Formats: sequence, C-alpha cells, structure tokens
Amino acid sequence: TLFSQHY
Amino acid sequence: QPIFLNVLEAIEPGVVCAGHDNNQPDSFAALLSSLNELGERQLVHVVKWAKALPGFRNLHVDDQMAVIQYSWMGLMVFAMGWRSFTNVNSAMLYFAPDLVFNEYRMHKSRMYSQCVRMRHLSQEFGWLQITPQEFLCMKALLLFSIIPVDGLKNQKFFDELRMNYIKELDRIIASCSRRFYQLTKLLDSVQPIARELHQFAFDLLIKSHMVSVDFPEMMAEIISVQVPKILSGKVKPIYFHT
Ligand SMILES: CC(C)(O)C(=O)Nc1ccc([N+](=O)[O-])c(C(F)(F)F)c1
Repeated sequence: TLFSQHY
Repeated sequence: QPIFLNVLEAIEPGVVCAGHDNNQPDSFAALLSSLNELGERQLVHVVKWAKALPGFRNLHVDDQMAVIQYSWMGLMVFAMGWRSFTNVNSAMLYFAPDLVFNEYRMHKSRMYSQCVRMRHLSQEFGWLQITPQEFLCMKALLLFSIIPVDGLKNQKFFDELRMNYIKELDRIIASCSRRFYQLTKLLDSVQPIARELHQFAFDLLIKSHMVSVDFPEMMAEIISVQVPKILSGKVKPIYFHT
C-alpha cells in the first residue's frame, strides 16, 4: 500500500 | 516534571503550511485542494510524531500503521482546535497560517456543519481553561482511541499502552476528579466530529473526478481503504462515556 510503502 | 511531558513537548510537530493561494478568490475546488494537500502534509508529520511516542515501538508494526491511519482525522481536528484557540481565540479556524477559515470559507468549502462543530471544540479549550500540558497528553491518547471491532494483531500491547496514557493524563491533572470527567468528555466529543469529516472526505473522494478536486495519493488511499472501515462500523472509537 502507499502508507506501508512509506513505512 | 515527568520525563513523559518532556517527550511530548520535544516531539510536538511545528508549523505546517497548506500552500494555499490566498490571492485567488475562494472556490470549492481550490479550498478543498488546499485542505487535501494540507491533509497529506499533516499525515506525514503525524506519522513521524507517533513513531517517537513513548512505548509506541512496543506495538506490532501493522498495529502501528493501522492505529495512525484510523486516528489521524481525530488528531488533526484536535490539534487544529487548539491552534485555533491559541492563535485567534476561536474566532476562526486555523487550519494553517496560509489557510485560516472565516465563515465565508466555512460555507464555501461546504463543510459548514463540520466546521461549526470544530469551532465549538476550539471554544471548549477556552471554556475549560485547557493547559498546554493537558492538550499534549490528550492528543497522545487520541492516537489510542480508535480500533477495529475485532481488535488488533496484538491487543495486549495496545491495552497496556492505552492504560499508561490514561494514567499519565491522571498524573498531570493531579474536585480535580471532576477535571477528569470533563477532559474525558471533551475527548469523547472529538470522535463524532472526525466521523462527520470522514463521511465528507469519503463522499468527496467518490465525486472528486467530477468536481475538479485533486487528491494526493496517500489520501485517496486512506480514504478509500481504511476510512470505509470506520464508516461501516468495523472500526469503532473508544469512548470513556456511553
Ligand atoms: C481530507 C479533508 C478534506 O482534506 C480534510 O478533512 N482535511 C483536513 C486537513 C487539515 C486539517 N487540520 O486540522 O489541519 C483537518 C481538520 F482536522 F481540521 F479537520 C482536515
């Protein structure tokens, strides 16, 4: 995801 | 005094600007584009802030993400409530230095109901004489006030953490016992507002292609994947009072 791809 | 309060002060984010063109007259699209952009920018700051919170790393990672994603609208509303209180005594809504809503903008954004609620939240900071230290500790506990109905991957760690944040709010309060009633009540009231904001944002995402509002990528994603879990009742807030 775009949240877990930057975390 | 505590180590605890030092931390929240130390990690408290700074000024975040929306990037709004205040020289262009107000339109729904422009205002709503600058709020969405602001949203994204503030999300980034909430993430960094969250990860430096005490005991936060104790959580399972996916709980770490989940918790921030679910609670983000609330935390924003809350801090925005304070920013409005401290900077302009709640006469207007201080979304950011370059994005301060007056009633006209309240109406033009089409969020007049929700904005009205938030101005009232701002006023409460005044009415209750909320101190900077009660605000910070309240805000930190907001992050732990909204969870899936079927609990998290490691519920125990979450419960421990939430328990200790309540305690710490209790320490910095101290017939004082009635202070707690009020703050817990004020905290409870953030949820219905965030819920109204969630619906607005959801609905807006859904029509965005057709009202010319631009959604940053991380927004579109959260609003479409996590938010609907809140609006469907899979993810519910934790209320002190019933
Ligand atoms: C997603 C939607 C329209 O952008 C939105 O509610 N954005 C938004 C952005 C910033 C802030 N803020 O406090 O700085 C808030 C709000 F918390 F006030 F409601 C909402």
